[PDB]
Amino acid sequence: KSEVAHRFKDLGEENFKALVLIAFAQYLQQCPFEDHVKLVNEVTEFAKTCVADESAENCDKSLHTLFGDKLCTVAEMADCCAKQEPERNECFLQHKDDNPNLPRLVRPEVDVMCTAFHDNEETFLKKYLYEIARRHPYFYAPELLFFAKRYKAAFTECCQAADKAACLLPKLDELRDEGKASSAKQRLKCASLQKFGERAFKAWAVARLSQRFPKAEFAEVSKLVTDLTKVHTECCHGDLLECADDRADLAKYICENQDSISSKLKECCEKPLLEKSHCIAEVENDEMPADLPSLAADFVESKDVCKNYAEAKDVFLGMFLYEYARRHPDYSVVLLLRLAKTYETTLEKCCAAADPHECYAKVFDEFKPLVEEPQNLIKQNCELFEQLGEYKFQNALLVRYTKKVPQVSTPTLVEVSRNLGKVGSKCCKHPEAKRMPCAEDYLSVVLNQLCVLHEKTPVSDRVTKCCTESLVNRRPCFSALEVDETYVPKEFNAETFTFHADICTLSEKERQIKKQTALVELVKHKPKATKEQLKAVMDDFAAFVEKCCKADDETCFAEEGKKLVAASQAA
Repeated sequence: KSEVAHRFKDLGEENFKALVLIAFAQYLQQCPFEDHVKLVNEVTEFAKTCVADESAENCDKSLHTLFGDKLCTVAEMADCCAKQEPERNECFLQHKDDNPNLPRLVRPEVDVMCTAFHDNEETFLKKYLYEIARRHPYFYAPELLFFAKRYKAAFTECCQAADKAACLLPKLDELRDEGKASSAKQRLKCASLQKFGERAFKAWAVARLSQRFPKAEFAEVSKLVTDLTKVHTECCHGDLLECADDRADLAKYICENQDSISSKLKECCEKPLLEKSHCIAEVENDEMPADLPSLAADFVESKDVCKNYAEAKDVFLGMFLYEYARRHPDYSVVLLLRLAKTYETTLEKCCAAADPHECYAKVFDEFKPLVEEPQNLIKQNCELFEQLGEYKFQNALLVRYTKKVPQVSTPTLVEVSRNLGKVGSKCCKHPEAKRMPCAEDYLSVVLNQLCVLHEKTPVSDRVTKCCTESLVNRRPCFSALEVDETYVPKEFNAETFTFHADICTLSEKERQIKKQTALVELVKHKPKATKEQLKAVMDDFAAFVEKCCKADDETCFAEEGKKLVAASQAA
């Protein structure tokens, strides 16, 4: 009875009210901050009355009803507030915005930050939670509590130093970057659950956990996969309190059973709750058992393959995925899922034939092309990266992907391409052993970002097809894309290029993003133009901006921007 009291008791007041604030900010991204804190305070005091006595007036109501009613005390989403709960929650979920119209969170000076922090810490952490949550509505909520903890720790440690800035900005910039990466990674899980169903997330989990925990038995991995699937189903559905409590329970189970799971969890399990779970999720793959047999004896050579595939299909196929992921931490998860489906398709096609042994014995020989396609793509791209560097690699991927899907909005192309280019810096430094899972998992995260960003305002049929056919084939689908010959080139206009004198004082990131934006815009002018044409126009642009930024007068910018458009429409 009184689920709100149950969650209040398990999580404690501070985590409870932070998680309620996160849930409110993710449901209503346009609602201001004082509205939300007031609703959170009311919810928290009501939960206190409920834990005081669980028979009180409205204590047996569901968390969905309680939160929806509080949100509707103030609340486009006013359609949802005109709906009953089972559909109202689902309306709130459907109105989540991956790209909300909120301004850049520009940071003020450091002295004002430290004075606001010391003035009222609690309010200052609440504002941080509120802004992150409303700008990242699928953020993994307990991880967000860990980020807030580090955010406080940074403000506590730096504001008492001699130079407050030289302590503070590095760790804030790290928190900002790691938060963006965490948000994209969790977005992939939520998209997988919501669009491709529970069976696909279970298969992803089986593959990943069998790679990290190769010494565990299959039943152990199956239990962990069940609990993990439940946790992420709850967070991806907005039930953040349940999700946080069940994640803490899963971390507890894993720390109690390290002997049967992994020898690499010793140091993660001695840490406080939040970083204990964070450490478990990021832990290193354990060493695999020394004497593992070939996977042909029971899955290719056995006479019971068709027999067990019929009687125990689900259990047979995850056993295949489990045993094969154990032996291949060098493969990415998506490649392993591709291999499991190929095995399943071959079994369905061959168990209906006259001599099925002769039909499924050659499936491992169907694995070879699927395995060597990503290896060659990673080698070629890493090899281009070593020669070009991150910025040049980004521009090359940007021109390539702009040619592939030239209908996509310019800001989405720039962001995705830059995050694509960060593969080279993050994984190409690994040897061949462990850079394929790194690279191709990171690509699936960045491509999912492209898919959800394009989902809101679809303009390319090619994006929609790749994003909807098959989640595990999404990277090969995009890689196999080539120049859009049907796309009609775009004219330059007066608003196509908007370059003023503020570019001269820009940071290096923002200057790069503006140049990449121009590069996308003029690739859309002629998607056929070769490297040579592009470099010539880009270098004339680089000469333009450098000359106008040192003229004795924005007057240079207008006149030379007009000639730049006139000359670039020729070159």
